[PDB]
Amino acid sequence: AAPLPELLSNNGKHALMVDGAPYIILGSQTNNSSNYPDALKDVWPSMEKMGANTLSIPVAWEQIEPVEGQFDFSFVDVLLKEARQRKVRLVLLWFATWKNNAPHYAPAWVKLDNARFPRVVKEDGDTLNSLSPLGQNTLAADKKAFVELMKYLAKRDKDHTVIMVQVQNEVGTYGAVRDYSPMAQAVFNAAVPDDLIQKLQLKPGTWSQVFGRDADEFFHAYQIARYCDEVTVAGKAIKNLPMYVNVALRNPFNPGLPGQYSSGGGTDNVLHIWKAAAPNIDLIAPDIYFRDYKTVSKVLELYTRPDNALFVAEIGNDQPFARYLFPTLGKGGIGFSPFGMDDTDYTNYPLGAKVYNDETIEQFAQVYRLVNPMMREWARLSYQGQVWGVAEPLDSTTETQKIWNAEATPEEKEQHKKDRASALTQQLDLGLWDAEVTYGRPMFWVTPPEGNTPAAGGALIAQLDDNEYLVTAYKARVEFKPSQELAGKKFMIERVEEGRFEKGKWVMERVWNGDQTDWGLNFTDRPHLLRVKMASYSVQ
Ligand SMILES: CCCCCCCCN[C@@H]1C=C(CO)[C@H](O)[C@H](O)[C@H]1O
Ligand code: NA
Ligand code: NA
Ligand code: NA
Ligand code: NA
Repeated sequence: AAPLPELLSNNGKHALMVDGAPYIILGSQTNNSSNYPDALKDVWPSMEKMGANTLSIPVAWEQIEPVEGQFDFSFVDVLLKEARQRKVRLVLLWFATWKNNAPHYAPAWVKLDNARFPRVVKEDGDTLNSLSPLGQNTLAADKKAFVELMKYLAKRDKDHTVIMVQVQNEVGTYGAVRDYSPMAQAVFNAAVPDDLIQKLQLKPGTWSQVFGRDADEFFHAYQIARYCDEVTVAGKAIKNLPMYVNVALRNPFNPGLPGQYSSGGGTDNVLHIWKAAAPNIDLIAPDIYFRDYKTVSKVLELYTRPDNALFVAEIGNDQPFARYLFPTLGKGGIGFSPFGMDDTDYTNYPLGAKVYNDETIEQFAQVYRLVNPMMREWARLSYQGQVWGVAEPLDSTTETQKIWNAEATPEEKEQHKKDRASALTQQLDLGLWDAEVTYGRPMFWVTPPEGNTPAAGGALIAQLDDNEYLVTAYKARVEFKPSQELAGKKFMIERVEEGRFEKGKWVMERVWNGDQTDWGLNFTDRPHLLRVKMASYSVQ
């Protein structure tokens, strides 16, 4: 009976609707070789420990169509049944024409037949192991198999255990900007399509005439976007699930050249091409492995747009990455999915954690525990209302940084401490009230913040009414104050309640008061959900 999942976009805000209401993916993604029945026993325990509500896991073209026309959905059958037993949802990752630029997950009868299914050809005439998006047989074959997967879900997944499908994995090309095959050159050395000229409001011409120095890259992005949109449309005609693409990000400050980064993917410079070329693709999701706050923050800014719901489709599984949940949700993100959350004997350090163990999982579990108890209420407030979210904005002190700290004078030291306390103090404008969020200080008195070791804190705030906020935070202090001068009036906290939602209704457990509200609202590693009511009052 259940309504299809759907991505809603209204008033520049977004919701992923699941079972007729907004939903947050508190996700985990498997390692790349866990897409088989025998591997699932090494996936579920981690998902339970993490408290994730949705599993991202590959479905590979090589596994469903190992011999052309001979489909095998045995893996999908087991996965659906085992996910349902655990009352979790699924995001299937279609690994097909591209997985990290390459056709490794395409069947042997595809990836070993270059004449039928041709590769990118560099300007110098050398071939790269990246399938050309101008290969018409490759598009037809990928589309046919994707359709068979969507028919399987149409017939066998009536309650939508699968809520979303990723189409390909990190498309593009390493080692060239585009295809320079004779086939590609005939399409490049030709008019830009009318649709793209109309949607970007440009003057007609050839790719080189219209886009100049960007022609090669924008050509590759356009042709890959068109390919992915055709696969998406074909699959949606069977079952209209949300579908998205995930991006091998370029560094947003210092990207280098296309082909150094994965050329033609949804990088920040070609989001306009992708949105014009692929209007059937619901969102373009960043895959985040930059560890440093400023770069991560910049990625979250670039990918959150009126035309783009924010979904952190991948993030590293090392400790520093967990706190990015908070800004992701504060931007109205629909989900967050740390990569490599299984015990299949693999670690992707230097991208992720050096060691996979219960402590690795616990860093994410601890932040998920703040959101799970309010997931549906948060998702509704994010979409229909005003939310905020912050993370601790200094990264952990370096080996290098401690050396520079050790060699500093006592004036340079006390100055560094004032500077760190300032950087670890964030202001949020909540309308009539502001919050100040600080990191790494006692739960009593006003010693300045010194940060957590390692960096780890954050906060979420949702506005319930002009003077009332839902607040939860982690290894941080949150303090409220008036946003504007009060002309003679004083202010206080009126009431802080800790509680929970039962059947969508607020249940109070206790009132925070006294020491618990005199020095801000102090959070450790334990979950507390608060409703904070502020008041200004006359003394005249
Ligand atoms: C900050 C430097 C990051 C360089 C990484 C760029 C490519 C990331 N690709 C993703 C990351 C992993 C995690 O191991 C897997 O290969 C995923 O399948 C891939 O989508
Ligand atoms: Na949202
Ligand atoms: Na204000
Ligand atoms: Na203000
Ligand atoms: Na509680």
